[PDB]
Amino acid sequence: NIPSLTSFAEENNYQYGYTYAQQQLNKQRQDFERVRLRPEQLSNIIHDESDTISFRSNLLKNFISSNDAFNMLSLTTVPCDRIEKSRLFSEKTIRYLMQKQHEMKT
Amino acid sequence: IALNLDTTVNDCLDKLLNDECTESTRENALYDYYALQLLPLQKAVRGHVLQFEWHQNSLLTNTHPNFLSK
Amino acid sequence: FSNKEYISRLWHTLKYYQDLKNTRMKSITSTSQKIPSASIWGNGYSGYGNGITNTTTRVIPQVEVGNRKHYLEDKLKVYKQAMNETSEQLVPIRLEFDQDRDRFFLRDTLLWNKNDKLIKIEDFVDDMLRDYRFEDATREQHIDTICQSIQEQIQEFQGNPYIELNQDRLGGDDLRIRIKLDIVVGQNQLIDQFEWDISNSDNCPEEFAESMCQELELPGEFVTAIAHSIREQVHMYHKSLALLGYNFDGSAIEDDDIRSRMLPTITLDDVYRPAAESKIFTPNLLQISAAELERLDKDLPDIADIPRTFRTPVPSTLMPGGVDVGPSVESYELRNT
Amino acid sequence: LKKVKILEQIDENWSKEDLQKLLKGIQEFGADWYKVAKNVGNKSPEQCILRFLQLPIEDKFLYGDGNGLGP
Amino acid sequence: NECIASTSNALKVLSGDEGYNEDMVRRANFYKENEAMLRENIEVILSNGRM
Amino acid sequence: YRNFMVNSYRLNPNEYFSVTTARRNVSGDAAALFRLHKFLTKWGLINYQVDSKLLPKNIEPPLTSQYSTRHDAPRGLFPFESYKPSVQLPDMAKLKKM
Amino acid sequence: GEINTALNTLLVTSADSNLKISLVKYPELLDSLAILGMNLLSNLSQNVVPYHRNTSDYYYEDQHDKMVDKIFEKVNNNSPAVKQWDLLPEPIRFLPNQFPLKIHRTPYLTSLKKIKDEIDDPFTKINTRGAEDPKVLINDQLSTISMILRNISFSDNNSRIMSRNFYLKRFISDLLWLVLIHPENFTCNRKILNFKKDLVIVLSNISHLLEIASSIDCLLILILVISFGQPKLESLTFNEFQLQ
Repeated sequence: NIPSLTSFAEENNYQYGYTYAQQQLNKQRQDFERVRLRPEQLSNIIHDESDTISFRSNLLKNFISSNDAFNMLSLTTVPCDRIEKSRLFSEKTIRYLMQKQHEMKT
Repeated sequence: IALNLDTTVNDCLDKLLNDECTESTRENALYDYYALQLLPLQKAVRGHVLQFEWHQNSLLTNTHPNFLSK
Repeated sequence: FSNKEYISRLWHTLKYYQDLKNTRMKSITSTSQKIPSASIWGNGYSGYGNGITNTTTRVIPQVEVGNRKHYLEDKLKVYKQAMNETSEQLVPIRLEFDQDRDRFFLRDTLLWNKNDKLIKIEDFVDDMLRDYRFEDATREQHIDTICQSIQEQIQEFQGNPYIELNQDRLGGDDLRIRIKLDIVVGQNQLIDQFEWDISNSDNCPEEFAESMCQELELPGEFVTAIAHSIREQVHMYHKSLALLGYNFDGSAIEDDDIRSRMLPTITLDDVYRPAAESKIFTPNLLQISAAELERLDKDLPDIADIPRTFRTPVPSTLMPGGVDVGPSVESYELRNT
Repeated sequence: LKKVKILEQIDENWSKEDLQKLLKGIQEFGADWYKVAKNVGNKSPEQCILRFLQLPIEDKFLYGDGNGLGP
Repeated sequence: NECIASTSNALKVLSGDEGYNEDMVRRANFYKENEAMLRENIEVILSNGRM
Repeated sequence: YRNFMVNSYRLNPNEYFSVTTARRNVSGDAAALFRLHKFLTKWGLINYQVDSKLLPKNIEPPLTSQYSTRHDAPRGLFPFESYKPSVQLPDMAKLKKM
Repeated sequence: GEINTALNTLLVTSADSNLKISLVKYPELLDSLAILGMNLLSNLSQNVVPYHRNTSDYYYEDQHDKMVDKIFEKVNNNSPAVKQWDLLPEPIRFLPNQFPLKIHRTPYLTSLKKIKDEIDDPFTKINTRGAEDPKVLINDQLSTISMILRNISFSDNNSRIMSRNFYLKRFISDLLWLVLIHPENFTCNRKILNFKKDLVIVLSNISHLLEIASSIDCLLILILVISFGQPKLESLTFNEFQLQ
């Protein structure tokens, strides 16, 4: 097949109305461009991450994540002088930067 | 709201039922009674038009954001 | 308003919509078994123009009225023509065919805009033949013959000459011509003559035809026949003037067949016509019977042969001048036993 | 008392007699708007339905004019 | 005010309910600022014969 | 022209109001009258009920019917609510005071 | 309502893949879709609200005597000009509002992260509904138009009918300007990705017969195709896109 560019012309094709070579080329045209342009009627209809995203699950997760983070704010009756600060380094990041600074003189 | 509405209905009923009240405020209470008994019919027609107005703007990509096209 | 009521409300809402979906599925399986049941939504259309909607979910592109596909415009050539729209130049068009050398009769007369490049003429002729209720074998009784006749008749139309083209003297000239007309509609025949200045541009034939049919109370075929007769005879005098090289500004008419058809100058004395000469210039609406109607049914431009306007009647119920075939005034079907 | 003065909606397209005939017609015939506009006269049924929608009946029993009602 | 108005609205969508705000459409100035769409919808419902 | 065509169709809607009768009854060129008639019949309004058919019979399932509506139905739309009266005795005193 | 119930009944049928919508049998539906998408793109860049205007919506509701009627305004107390308008308005360029300030070249993955950070927001307005806002109504009409137009173009006859249709080429050259140069009018950030995600699909099926109209469209095609993929931080400025 792989019919033509002349078979795609408007003269050899039907229009809103109101030969043999044309009716032979339009067989191969409609037999080529209906196995090429047909959509996939099976799975892999996900196509990406941002099509199977769920508004209901994210809305439920945000309803939980706002409620518990607001219960963290108001109901935690620890005064501001008593809120102890967290460490800016870990127990492993403080070992690796003692190791690499020891090995930095090479 | 419902108790104040019932009290106003029973108050605009009494203003016309007696005969010592003047006719300038005897027929005005009558039409105020008419307008108060016509309230849930107004709610029905008002609800109907607004339900059709809401159905004007349902477009299947608001309610269905996970529509698979092709 | 607590939790134990707010979930019991949602159970007495989901169980409603599950029964609603059962109804929706049953009303689908009913129509799939060729039983016309109603749905949650109403029945969509009726038989009026658009198709019956309560069906098995096909795609029906453009369910036609009668047997014709809807006319799809261009909407760009319409604006390309309607903005470059200087003049009109209406064309009188005559169609005559007989049972000999042709099969159809088709005695319709129409105006046509010469500057109109929008409508294809073969499409209008094909619409006209469908309006005359010709069956679908209408190409061996060609649409091409009528299309070629109308294509020839608009090519010969030389237009309104230099009386409109180059100069336009306000008031025109003394060129008053003797218009005669002879129109047959139903069984009435309008016979009337008058005078018409062919040298004036602001002479409106249609505004005079409506004026005459106002006074005589004519049906309306005479409205579109009188104006067509004026447009016909004025054009067939303008063509005979232009083919003899008239040079339309300076008059100097200088001929013998014409200048004898033209009328002389009205003096002070001739502002009243003689009495025996007056009885020609008056409209007579004669009535004719079947014998005369059968006699009329068979029988450089020649300005002596002024044709008559007989028309084959359109198959129309209400309109005067057309036969009453087809769908009736009453809406019946007559299923008998 | 805080009574709803319903006949003060006498804006120039309508009138007090028109509102009275409107209310008496809707009390006569329930929601058949052709008979209602027939009883009123000189007005289309759409204007009757619109003026029946736009009546301030229950606004003088609600809380606010137009701070806020809150939750 | 955005934490409250996006919490009750976060409950309306998750419950499945829909529609206008009940306390907004209960007054009379709603049907005076929306005077345009009501003259359309009243004619549409009346001419189709559903009013 | 438009009022003539629309008034002339609505005297007998079962008849296809052709272009040729409109051309024969009002004075004008055939192109503009043909374009106006095709525009008019494009939007319904004329030749919309030439060949009308009858819908036979509707076997109606429940809840798909006129007067098939119940107070027990859920108001998904129709945003006006019916609210539960709270009968509590301190709230009774509050309602008596307010 | 007549627009929305036509758009929804087109969107259900066009995505069905068992009911064919052929334009050989009817080629004026596509012109209605494209002219509607043109006129919605026009009053979105100017923030005009259609469908509920308080204007009258009706036009002029109502020889040798025009000089007589001129002096009739004299002895009672005792020629109109031409009009000009077009079928379609300006493409969206040559408007006084629309002048380019920043070509929005956002990549694919940053658009995905912006979508996932807008959905997973506490004060999100991604579901504010249709009847509560007219701008989201215009955007959800345009998204339906784009889903319909990407659904129609999977047929052998529609792909060569849509190829011309001057209306569709003008609508494509009209939306591709708005989604790349001034995307500030689209409400959500998923609609801006979804317009690029079906414009490329509808241009994948057409382009074997497409003749590009203007050079600005030929540049915006390049920028749209470039906008898929991940760049780096001369050399090759595009890290390889792994097809997982």
